[PDB]
Amino acid sequence: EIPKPVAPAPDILRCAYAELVVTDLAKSRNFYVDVLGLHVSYEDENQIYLRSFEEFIHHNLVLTKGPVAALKAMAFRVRTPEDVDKAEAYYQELGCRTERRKDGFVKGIGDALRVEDPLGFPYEFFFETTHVERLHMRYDLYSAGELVRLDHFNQVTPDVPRGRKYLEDLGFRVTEDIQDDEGTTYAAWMHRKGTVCDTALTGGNGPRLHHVAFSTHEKHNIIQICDKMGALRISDRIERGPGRHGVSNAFYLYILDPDNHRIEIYTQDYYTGDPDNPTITWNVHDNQRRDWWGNPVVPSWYTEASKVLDLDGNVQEIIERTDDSELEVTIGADGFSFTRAGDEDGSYHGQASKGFK
Amino acid sequence: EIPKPVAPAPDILRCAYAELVVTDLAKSRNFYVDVLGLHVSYEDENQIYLRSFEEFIHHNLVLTKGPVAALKAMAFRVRTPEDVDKAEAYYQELGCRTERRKDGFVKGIGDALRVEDPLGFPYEFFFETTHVERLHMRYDLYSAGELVRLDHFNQVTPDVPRGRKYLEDLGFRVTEDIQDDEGTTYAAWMHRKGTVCDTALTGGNGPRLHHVAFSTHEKHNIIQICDKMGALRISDRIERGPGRHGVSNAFYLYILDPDNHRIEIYTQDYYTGDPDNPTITWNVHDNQRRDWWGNPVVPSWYTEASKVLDLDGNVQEIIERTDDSELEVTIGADGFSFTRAGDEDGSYHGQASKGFK
Amino acid sequence: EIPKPVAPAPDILRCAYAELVVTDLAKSRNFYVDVLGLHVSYEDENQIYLRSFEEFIHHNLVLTKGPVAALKAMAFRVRTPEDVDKAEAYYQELGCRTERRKDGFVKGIGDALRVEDPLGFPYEFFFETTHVERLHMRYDLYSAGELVRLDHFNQVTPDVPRGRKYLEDLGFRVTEDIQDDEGTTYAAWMHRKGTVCDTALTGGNGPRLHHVAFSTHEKHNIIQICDKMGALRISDRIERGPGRHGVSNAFYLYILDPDNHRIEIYTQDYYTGDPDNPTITWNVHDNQRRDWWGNPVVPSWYTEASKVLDLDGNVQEIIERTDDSELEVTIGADGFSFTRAGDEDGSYHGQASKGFKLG
Amino acid sequence: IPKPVAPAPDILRCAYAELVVTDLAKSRNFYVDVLGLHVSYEDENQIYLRSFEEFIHHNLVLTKGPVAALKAMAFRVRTPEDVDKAEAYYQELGCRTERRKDGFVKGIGDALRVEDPLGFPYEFFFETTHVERLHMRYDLYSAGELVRLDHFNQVTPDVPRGRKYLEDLGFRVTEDIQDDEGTTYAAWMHRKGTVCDTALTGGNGPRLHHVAFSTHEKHNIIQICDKMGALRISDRIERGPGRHGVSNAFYLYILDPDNHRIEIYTQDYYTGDPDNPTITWNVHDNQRRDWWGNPVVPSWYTEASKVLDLDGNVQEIIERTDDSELEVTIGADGFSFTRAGDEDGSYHGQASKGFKLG
Ligand SMILES: O=C(O)Cc1ccc(O)c(O)c1
Ligand SMILES: O=C(O)Cc1ccc(O)c(O)c1
Ligand SMILES: [Ca+2]
Ligand SMILES: [Cl-]
Ligand SMILES: [Cl-]
Ligand SMILES: [Fe+2]
Ligand SMILES: [Fe+2]
Ligand SMILES: [Fe+2]
Ligand SMILES: [Fe+2]
Repeated sequence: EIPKPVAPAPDILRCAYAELVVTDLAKSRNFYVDVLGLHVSYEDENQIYLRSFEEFIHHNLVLTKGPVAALKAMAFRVRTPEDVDKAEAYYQELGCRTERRKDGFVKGIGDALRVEDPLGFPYEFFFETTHVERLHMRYDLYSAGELVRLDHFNQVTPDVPRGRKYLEDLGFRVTEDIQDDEGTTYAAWMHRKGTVCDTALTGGNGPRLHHVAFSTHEKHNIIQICDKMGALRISDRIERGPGRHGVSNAFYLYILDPDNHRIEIYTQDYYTGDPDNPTITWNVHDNQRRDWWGNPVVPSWYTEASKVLDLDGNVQEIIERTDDSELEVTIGADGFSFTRAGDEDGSYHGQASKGFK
Repeated sequence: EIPKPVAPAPDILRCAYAELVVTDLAKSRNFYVDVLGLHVSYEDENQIYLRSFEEFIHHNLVLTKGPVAALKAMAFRVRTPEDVDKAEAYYQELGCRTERRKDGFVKGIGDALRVEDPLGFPYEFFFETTHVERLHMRYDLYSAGELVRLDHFNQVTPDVPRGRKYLEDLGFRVTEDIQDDEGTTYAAWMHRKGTVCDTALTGGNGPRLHHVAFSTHEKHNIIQICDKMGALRISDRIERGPGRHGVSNAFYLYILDPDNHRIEIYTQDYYTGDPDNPTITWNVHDNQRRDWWGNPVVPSWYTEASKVLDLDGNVQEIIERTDDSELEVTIGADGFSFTRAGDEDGSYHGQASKGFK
Repeated sequence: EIPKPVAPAPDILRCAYAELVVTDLAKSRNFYVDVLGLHVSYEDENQIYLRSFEEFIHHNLVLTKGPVAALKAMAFRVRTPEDVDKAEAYYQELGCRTERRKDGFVKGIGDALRVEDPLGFPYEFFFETTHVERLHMRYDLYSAGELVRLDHFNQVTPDVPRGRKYLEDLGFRVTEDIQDDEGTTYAAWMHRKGTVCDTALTGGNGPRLHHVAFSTHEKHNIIQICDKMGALRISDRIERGPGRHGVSNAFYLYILDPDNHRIEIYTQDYYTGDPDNPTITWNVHDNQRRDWWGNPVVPSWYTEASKVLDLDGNVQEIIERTDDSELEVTIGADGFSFTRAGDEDGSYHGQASKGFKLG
Repeated sequence: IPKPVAPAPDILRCAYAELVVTDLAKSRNFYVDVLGLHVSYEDENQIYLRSFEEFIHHNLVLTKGPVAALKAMAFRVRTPEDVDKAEAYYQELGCRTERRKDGFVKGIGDALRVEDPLGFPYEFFFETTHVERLHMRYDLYSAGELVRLDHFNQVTPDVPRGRKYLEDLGFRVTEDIQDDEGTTYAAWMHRKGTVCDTALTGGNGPRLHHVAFSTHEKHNIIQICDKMGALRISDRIERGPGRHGVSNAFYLYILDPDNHRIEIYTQDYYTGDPDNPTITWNVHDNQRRDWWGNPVVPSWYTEASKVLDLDGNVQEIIERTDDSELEVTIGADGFSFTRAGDEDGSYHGQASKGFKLG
């Protein structure tokens, strides 16, 4: 297990941006700008910097051209400039590789620390960022599918309890999780900013980035994204949804960018800011835990996720999960799920719900 | 081929109500009233008469207790009392069995003609009906899932072209249809009231009733029905959806009542009332034709449908479709669908879209 | 009273388009295209042809440059080419001036009849029109405020019963109206296509055009139009709303184009297509009849409306209403309105609701 | 008001209000039958109500009494120890305090009430009885469902004096309304990372302007209006619905049976970063309150609820001497603009959209 440092944890505000390596910058621009409507904060021949409708920091997404599509950094904003120093001491005590750039790794971020964290993920911590025009009332720019905030990340990692404890020490609080009666944990959601999560852990082979999630105002905004993808005849890039989540209670959609990076669109989870916020544990065999309406979870959702890079820009080696697989125990040949616990009517054995194998 | 009568067709206004035979009147009441929120016009120990939020005629749905769950009548309102005379002469010329009752078959309907039509379906034609309180501004009653109108019926019949010609002679105009490149028709939608349909034909073994559809005002009302069914832990009665249709462009959901009668919830199709309204023909292998977002159509949607009765109340014998099956050609072991015509990428061979078999 | 002709009425399908004369074509284009998002079917230096998201006929709105802003024609589509002949015979029997153009008055319309109707309004009847790409599934184009259909017209005329009878003979059925207990009709709504209206009559000096109405899919689309107008710092062009109507039960908004032509945005009225559809009569003093939430009706809504042209292109002379004024009897100095019939509590005497008086 | 040496309590959020109501049954009809709030406890004396997503015992306590008024506006603090900190903080300010180890109302434990420097009855507590969180109970969900308590708004005569005091208590200003000659008319300030938890409106005070509840979506607010029309109580819709300038939220103001003002609110923005950009509006900007330029009804500026001291007696009102927002915008000498510097779309001596004061 990952020891708790004696050094104080940095005070993390929220998830702030991701840097994604993409192979074809123009095709990625098409997707994030022309399809999804994100707002350009800066661009050149090598990178595109993008933000959501309500953001005032420089960006929520950096697309960087490179040879291998991968997550390069998932960045958290910290409360004060001194929290970057705290982050550096903390990860140094953990024995992690760190790199400090006083003028930042990407445009519009100042003093920043990147680390290869104990789960193999490239985290950035920063305070300083260039403020830009907050577009929250620019209804002359507002899209029918407008993405309004960056909401969270979701990470694939083999040992969820191990990661959970490490994130708890860093000040994240678990809001919801998925377990079975045998005591296996399959997934956990944890927050700093007072929503259901800022990052989440999904059990599986890792380190891999499962998705980045953006918010909309209303459910019809998410519908419109689907409708637009149909009109553009790219409905094959709709992976899963739209649906209502069990965990989080949010309305959701998962789509795939040109490099198969998964993006979640999300709205209307609940407030978690009180320190005794009640934690919700779902049973892995509950067929309403993921999609509340009982729609089946496509296998690619469980098996596919993005590579992540180390600080040299090389792909991180993957460690295979040895705990039980959520896919296998729910929709695989020996799996099952229920609608009502203890009722064989509305239960599914060795296949998924709604009549699919 | 069904001949065109010399006798003038009745002027049909719209689909008006269905009479469904149900086996447990209390369990059906719980579904239609407590779950779905339909409004009771009249009830006793044998029947429940239900209407939608904006209706002023007596009812849109009659639940009749009986031994075998089935459609007993699908009723269309005609423009004048004299149109019921026209209907009787028309169907008599077609050689169809008819029955006229000057004081109605069900409460709140006056002079009414029931027929066993050329496709084996029990049609009713009526003008006279008891007006009731139109609840369209009763927002003190309005449900988060409120059903606002009856929109259409959908019939399973083995020979779609044969049925289409008959309905056209009767004054219905085809709005959309599904065909392939080998001369087969799989489905057609046709209207009187200036929406995408009043009734529709689905290719399959029949006569059977595929579904009855009710409208909501907005898409979030359909999402609420799903959310409520999750909370009631009856998500296993959500068959398909929610989604955006290709055909009709409506937002939709299909659910199953306690006798497996299929109900569609529907909103926001388009105006068809101009006589040169452009017809839209989809290819049966186009994976956006049914669900615009490419979500797979569950096999039960193709295979399951309700019995229909003759005028003596006996189940109509089912005649097998010999034309190609939409299920088989799209999602069966030798099926095919595409996202983009001519593009191998995003096509599906011998399985359904989005990872499922 | 206007006689019922012996000649059969044309079979009218629906309101189809309006031709509005505008003074500055580029400013008008900015409003209808850049602000409101209507789709351009054709344009040149003299005219802009616009359609809604779900339309397949050539256009729903023609903007024509000219010296005096006005309604030039309100056009109804008829069921068959033969109905254009029927319309011509019908209006000739009424003694009205008519003009027939075999190849249309505006682009994308074929054989068309324009008439100076008995209320002084320029009506067009046509069947033939150039079909265009129906954009109803073009969600790549869909705006957060998208206008999806043309819904109706609303006309200001001094004598509502006179107009009502004439339109009923033409086959429109009244769906709702506003009357008082002393025999006065203040407004009526009437349809062909099975919505609350295709045209409507509002009591006042006329002929003038009160508004043209377009639909949206959902209420949030109307909210977005307001939000966008705020962002563009043209909220002064929001005249009234948004609200819920009593009459029609639709969610609504009224805005003003650059020549002060009034546009209604509208959604979620109810089905009226049955021939015995119940007619709803509201009392003029009911403060929920126009805005269901009781918000006050701005005086300009009652006083301001667009000029209309005759067939020569000259403005029609205005005839003064002599019947009682809706403005005066509800929000004027001797006006009255109620929230609950017979309850003094929530009534308004000599002023508007919600703490306001006439400016 | 000086900054104490004693540390401020760590305040999480607004948590509940206790309103005194004169007829408990009529108030129940409004809050439960009209608005759909959920009952956590009730008897002949009190009704305890919560929103759809709440897990603490209540967001609103309706207490029967002779004079309708705010009795307490309560904030939840982060730890039990923060209640001790609140007590020492307000004692150093010289304010009257009362501590009850077992609470003032049911479902709250150790609690401190104070008559604060602006005359308002604040409560601070940590301990509360958890209840069933109804957030997925879509079998109960109303077309107008109130999902959270969002904020309070207080009327006080000197906004800068109040603002400085709340800043010392850890609230951060998000937005405000000023004029060019240095008068402040209103300020909004937060702890939980929304546009506010409490807010100050310039006017005679102390009075409680409103309590605000959230919905999920804008159509839920529309439904509340529609329902009030159907119930033929549209006269209790005071103002709206609208889009706010300040906050950018969709809104509605309605009046309960004792004229307590309730706001329904949705879709403001995230303010939790410590350098969150502040926004200051000019008082003459006709889009600052209603973004669409709809007129602000005069009662919104003039009417607000009494507040009580710790003995249950009404607090004396102190008159505002700074300029009045009503007078400078919609009064006979008032003005507002749509575009700064433009006479077109400006209003002089009356409100927008063709109305003057009734
Ligand atoms: O539907 C699921 O898989 C559960 C779930 C809940 C919240 C999320 O953000 C997420 O990505 C996944
Ligand atoms: O419209 C207004 O008056 C400005 C405003 C903004 C946010 C609030 O919560 C509020 O109560 C008032
Ligand atoms: Ca009278
Ligand atoms: Cl379908
Ligand atoms: Cl009106
Ligand atoms: Fe997620
Ligand atoms: Fe259907
Ligand atoms: Fe209108
Ligand atoms: Fe407020």
